[PDB]
Amino acid sequence: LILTRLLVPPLCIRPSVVSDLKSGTNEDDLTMKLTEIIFLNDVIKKHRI
Amino acid sequence: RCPDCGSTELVEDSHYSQSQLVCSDCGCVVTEGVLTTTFSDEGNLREVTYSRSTG
Amino acid sequence: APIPTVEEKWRLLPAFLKVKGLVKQHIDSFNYFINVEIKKIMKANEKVTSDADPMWYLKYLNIYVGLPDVEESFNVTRPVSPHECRLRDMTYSAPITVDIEYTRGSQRIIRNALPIGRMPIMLRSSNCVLTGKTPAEFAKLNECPLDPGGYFIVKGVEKVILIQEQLSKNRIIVEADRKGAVGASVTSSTHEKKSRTNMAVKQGRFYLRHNTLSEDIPIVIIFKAMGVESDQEIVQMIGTEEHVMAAFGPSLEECQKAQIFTQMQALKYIGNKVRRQKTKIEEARELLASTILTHVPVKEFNFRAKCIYTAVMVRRVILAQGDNKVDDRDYYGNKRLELAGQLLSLLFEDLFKKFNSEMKKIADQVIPKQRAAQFDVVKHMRQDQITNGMVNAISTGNWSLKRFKMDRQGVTQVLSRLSYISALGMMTRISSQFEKTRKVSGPRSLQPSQWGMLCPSDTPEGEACGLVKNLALMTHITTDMEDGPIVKLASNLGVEDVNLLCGEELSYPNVFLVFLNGNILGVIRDHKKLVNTFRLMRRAGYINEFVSISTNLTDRCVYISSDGGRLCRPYIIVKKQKPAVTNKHMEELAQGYRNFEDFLHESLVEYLDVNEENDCNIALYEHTINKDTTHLEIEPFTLLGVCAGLIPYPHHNQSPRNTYQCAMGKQAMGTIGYNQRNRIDTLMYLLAYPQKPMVKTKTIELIEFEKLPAGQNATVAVMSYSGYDIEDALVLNKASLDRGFGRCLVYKNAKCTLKRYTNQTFDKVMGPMLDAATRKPIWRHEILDADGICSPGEKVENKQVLVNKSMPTVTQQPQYKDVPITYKGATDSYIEKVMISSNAEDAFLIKMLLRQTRRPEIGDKFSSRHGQKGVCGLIVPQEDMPFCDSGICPDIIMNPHGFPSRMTVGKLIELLAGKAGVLDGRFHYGTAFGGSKVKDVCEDLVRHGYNYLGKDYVTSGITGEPLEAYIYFGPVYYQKLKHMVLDKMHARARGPRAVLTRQPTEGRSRDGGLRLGEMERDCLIGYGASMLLLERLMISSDAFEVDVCGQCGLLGYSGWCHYCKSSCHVSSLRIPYACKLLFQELQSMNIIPRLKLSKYN
Amino acid sequence: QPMIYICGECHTENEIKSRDPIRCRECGYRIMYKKRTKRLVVFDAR
Amino acid sequence: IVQDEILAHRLGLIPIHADPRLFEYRNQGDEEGTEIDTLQFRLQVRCTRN
Amino acid sequence: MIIPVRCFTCGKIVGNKWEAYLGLLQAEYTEGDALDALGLKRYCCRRMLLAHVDLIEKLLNYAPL
RNA sequence: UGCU
Ligand SMILES: *[C@@]1(O)[C@@H](COP(=O)(O)OP(=O)(O)OP(=O)(O)O)O[C@@H](n2cnc3c(=O)[nH]c(N)nc32)[C@@H]1O
Ligand SMILES: [Mg+2]
Ligand SMILES: [Zn+2]
Ligand SMILES: [Zn+2]
Ligand SMILES: [Zn+2]
Ligand SMILES: [Zn+2]
Repeated sequence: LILTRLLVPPLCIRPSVVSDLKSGTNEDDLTMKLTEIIFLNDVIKKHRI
Repeated sequence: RCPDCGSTELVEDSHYSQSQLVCSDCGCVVTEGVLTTTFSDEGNLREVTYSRSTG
Repeated sequence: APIPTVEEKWRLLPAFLKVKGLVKQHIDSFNYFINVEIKKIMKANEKVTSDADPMWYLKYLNIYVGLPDVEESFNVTRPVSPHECRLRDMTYSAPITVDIEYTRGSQRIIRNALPIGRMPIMLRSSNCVLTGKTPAEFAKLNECPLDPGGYFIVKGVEKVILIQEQLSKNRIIVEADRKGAVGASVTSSTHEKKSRTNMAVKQGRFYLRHNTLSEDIPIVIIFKAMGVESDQEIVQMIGTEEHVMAAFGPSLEECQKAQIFTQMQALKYIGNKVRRQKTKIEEARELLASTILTHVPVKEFNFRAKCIYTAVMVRRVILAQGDNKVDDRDYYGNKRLELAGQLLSLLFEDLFKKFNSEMKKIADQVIPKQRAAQFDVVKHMRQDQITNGMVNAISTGNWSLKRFKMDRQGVTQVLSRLSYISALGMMTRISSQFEKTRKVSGPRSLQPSQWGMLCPSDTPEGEACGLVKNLALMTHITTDMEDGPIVKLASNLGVEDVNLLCGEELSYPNVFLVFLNGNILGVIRDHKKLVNTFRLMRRAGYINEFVSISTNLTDRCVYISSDGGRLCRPYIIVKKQKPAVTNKHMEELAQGYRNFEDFLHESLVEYLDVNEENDCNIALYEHTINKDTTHLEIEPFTLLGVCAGLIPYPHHNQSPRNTYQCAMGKQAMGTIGYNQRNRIDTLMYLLAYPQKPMVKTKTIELIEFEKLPAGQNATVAVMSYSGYDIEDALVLNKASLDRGFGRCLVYKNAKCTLKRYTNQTFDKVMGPMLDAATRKPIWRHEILDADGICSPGEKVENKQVLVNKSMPTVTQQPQYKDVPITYKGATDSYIEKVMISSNAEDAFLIKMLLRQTRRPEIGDKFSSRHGQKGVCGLIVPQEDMPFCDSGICPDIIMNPHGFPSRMTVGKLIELLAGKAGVLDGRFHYGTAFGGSKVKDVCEDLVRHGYNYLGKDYVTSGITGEPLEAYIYFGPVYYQKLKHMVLDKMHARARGPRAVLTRQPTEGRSRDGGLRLGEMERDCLIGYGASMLLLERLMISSDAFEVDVCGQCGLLGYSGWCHYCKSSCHVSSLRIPYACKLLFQELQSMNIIPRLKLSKYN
Repeated sequence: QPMIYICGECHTENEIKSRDPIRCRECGYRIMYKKRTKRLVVFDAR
Repeated sequence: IVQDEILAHRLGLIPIHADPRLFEYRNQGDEEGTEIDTLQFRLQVRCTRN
Repeated sequence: MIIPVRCFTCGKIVGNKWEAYLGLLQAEYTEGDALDALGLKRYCCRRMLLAHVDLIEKLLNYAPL
């Protein structure tokens, strides 16, 4: 019940559209949430060190 | 090339809202169907720039 | 001895429309906002300074908006027309300039003209280029003279700011609570803060609730805290009635239970009950003085007015606790309409405050630590902040004002260019504050307060029924006044000061309270004299004619309203059973000696508000005038709106019929304006041979719809023929359709952009790829010209390119990939014009105008100006169409079975009037509550030799024998709608799918398939077609084969299970792709579905 | 190849090449339309 | 300014005084037309200032 | 936009009488007697000529020219 | 935003 590992799903659940008209792409919210989680883990590790 | 006749006359001809890369000699369907997004799917994909995604 | 009636009384409406009416409201509001309100906002925020480095300041002197200009040229301004802005997809705005003075290094430096932003200029405004122009100049500028205007043009799209309808502020509302507790509420809103405070009787005692208090406290404690500590004085202020004391006794007992008897103790208790944002006593006093009841002012911590206000509120609550005299929210007398001017003023104030804060922050960051070089604001004065803010707020339509905590959506909408009537009706729409929150049916219902203000019948049919409304033909919206002379006259008329006497006088039956914009103005006796004198003074002119005065006897309150947004309507003053306006005055107005302003000044016509007409008596006609009459109705047909004004004889039809007729006229097909050829929109519908109606209304003549009609008059015969008109359908004539009847033109726009990226590279148009075998362009590039752009005059087929665009992939040699603009269309289209423009960003905008000439066929929808919408069922030839003695064959044959259930006698009256008019060479009038009578048209018919009932002897065309019953022939004004079967036809093959879920797309434009919703699944289940349901929902929609491991129950790939690192127990299985996605999402959510497979046997 | 266009207000035949600022002589209007084609087009009277 | 399709429809609605008995029906196709079953009417109008 | 050549119901040639009707309007003839003198007995052609709006000149005022 |  207490989680220590998060299961990032495949790319089929996280569709990415390459918008060549600008310098950016359309990404779902799950990718951003996982990126924020990884950033927070790195920040916690840095603070611990 | 065509898997049946080996010809390189592969043309992308949409037949009634159906994208299809088909040989122009024998009509052998090489590939068919394309995966697009849908509008609600398009709306829920958020715009993130390379300035943040690249690093 | 009948009362004389002025026949020319209707001439007062055109004179009123000459200066006010439909579109003048937004024009005047925008003019006021850009002339006075912007200057007031600039004066309020004239001085801005930073805390660090004192003696530094930035002082604003005067702000200008200037004339509309375009920043296309290289640092050069140039006048630009609205049509040019629409063509170039830019904004029609003017450069905002200001003169300022600042101190760079303690030396005062002034600037006489400095741009700070760009304000989108409304069309036909004071500073617009269209105003004060003749039709010749409109033609020179490529603009329609009949265009209503009043809308903004941003990035080429036309947006209209709808009128918002909200509740009146600073007003006590007594209503039942959630559980059913009759309480009161008051939302005090000042220029800075807006606080809603309530009072409940949940436990027989009055508890006051505010957002800044931890728990609701008794009202007696607040009384003791606000200065008045004597329980006797509190009771006298509440009321002297036996039931009032009996109801207030519990509150006194609860207060006496505690040890709160002084102002200090009450303030200490309040401070203890105050939430975090003697110090507690000071905070409690500050909240009581400023936060609670902000609209009630205190001179210097003198809570006498606030005490009287809360006492009157408690008295009203006590009175309502008995007889169920609960006030209703749907009463429009307590509604306020915020035009675009107020919204733009608030937005500009917020943006200016944000700009001032940003400038102060930049100064605080730059001045102290930059260098000895003295810093000045000019180097950081952002000139794009206000421009971008205005553009976003007008385009996106979402307004987020943090200073006021206002988050509104749908403020601006795309102006519907379906027809001139559509645009004119959409310009005068009103949106509500509810915005489809609950199906209350209260505000959605038609209230009697909408008399003469809003159109009762005009309402969109659908989910927005009752929330979207249109203004009446004759109405006005008031603005804000100074309120100075009003207070002066009230004080001079003997209104006693509320602070001079105690609250016991409020309980007397003859003492009437007087309120001013929610604030207690005082008390008065014999309010009849006060009201009469105030009305006489307003008629004389010393008081603004828009200041409303109303009297409610149930509460004994006289309200004096002077705030803006109130709805008013002109009425003729009636004195002693005779109106002030006479035939001599009407003749003078017709000859031009006087005008509507002269009528207003001579105490002949006056503006009445909803609250004022609630007490005043009005007469519909002269014969209805009795002894107890104060005003006379100008015209009854003005009750209907613009869209409803097109209905001929609407008082002979049903209300849903009129609603459907307005809804379909909002989509009717016809000409837009005299510049419709030069106009290039994403979708336009035009009619080949439009004809003005034979039965035209006075509203039609006023709105000049006859100059831009949206339909044709056809000889319609009401009968049943061939059984192809069973349910609302109609039969068209093949010969009539061949001779040009109903011919329509569909104009579509295809836009392409060739922009330059960051790198020194640009998108380029490649020439036509000529085939070396035949030395001619290929079938796809056949319509392209030498420059790769399709030339006008040719026909475009399906899957053909219009612009052979190629763009680089780098952003060493550039690598261009082709992205041509292919034409997706079932039918062919002809290119009319190809416009090429260049923006300031070196971007080439190419717009090709595609045209499609379509003929009425089976499936096309048609309307008959009476809500009798129908679909073309069959097209029989002329020889099959019946013929009369004269040889006239009907173009349209409608079903007579639709008349009994719908009671559309107005359609028959319109047909008879049109027949009489086409016979006698006249135009009959179908004015509401009037118009040409049936006797006149019957006399015309009998004089011209036709039957006096429309029915004529007709011979069958098929069998050649006469019919046993006469057919009802006559000209009816039929209008074609934009709903075309060619556009609504859809057929989906396998086609593409969605990336996330492998299922067909949604919309038809993106090649989407139909959806077998939950109801369809339920129907299939009820039928029991298990195999059919399976084939529909699994095989033909999201069929897929996955690999599942029989050991762990997880999903594998390519016959391999990575979990067990084995492939012996892995087997294939059919499963919907949606189900597989659900399983994957559950596995991600840690809810692991373990599938235990087994043999099908 | 001489590419010809028409001004929005002058209605004069102006010749410009590729990658040029869209402008018309003796004026400053920036709306340039393309002349109608010279190819034969067949229409039906139906 | 009049649309090409509207102009063609108006021209088609214009009657011709030619005797139909002296002509025949055009066969399926044959857009070029033959002398027996076709009639050509030229219309060239160039408007200019007086 | 422009007066149709043929009448929707019957099909009598009516486009050639538009200028004659305009001339009658410029004269003292009313709508009724002008339509009677033009030879329109049946009411369909009377409606066609009377309910028609002249917008061709309004569009030509905006034409490139 | 429109349509039944
Ligand atoms: C309309 O004025 C507003 C109102 O739309 P909402 O229903 O508030 O949009 P929503 O709440 O977000 O609905 P949903 O959750 O289903 O997506 O919005 C514009 N508008 C909304 N929906 C449409 C639409 O489907 N088609 C068009 N043309 N406009 C729409 C309207 O301006
Ligand atoms: Mg229906
Ligand atoms: Zn092949
Ligand atoms: Zn396994
Ligand atoms: Zn020019
Ligand atoms: Zn006719």
